[PDB]
Amino acid sequence: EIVLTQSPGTLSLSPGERATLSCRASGSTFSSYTLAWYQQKPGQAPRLLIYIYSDGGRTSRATGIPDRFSGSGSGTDLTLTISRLEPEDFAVYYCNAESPFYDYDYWGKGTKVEI
Repeated sequence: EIVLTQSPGTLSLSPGERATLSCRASGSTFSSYTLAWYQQKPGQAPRLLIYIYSDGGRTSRATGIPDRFSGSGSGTDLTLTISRLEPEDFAVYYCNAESPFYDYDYWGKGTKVEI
């Protein structure tokens, strides 16, 4: 198994401020997975933001993303950084690791980012 730990648990910030979230992998971090940050605006489907290959080495942003989203780490530690909160960025943010073969898919517990 793998454990993901999102940190922080909540975030009470306000427009313009910076937000830095981080996902920690532990357990069998020496397999192949993809570590991804997803955003989930309420009432909407998750959205891939950034991701990185567990064993393969640079991060990528998804298609159609503003610059306010950045990723940094090796792939046992993704950090999503939204630099300057715009209004709609107040959402719930999740990370998962996923085997390319889908024999394992693990999700964090969530990081709520509100005002």
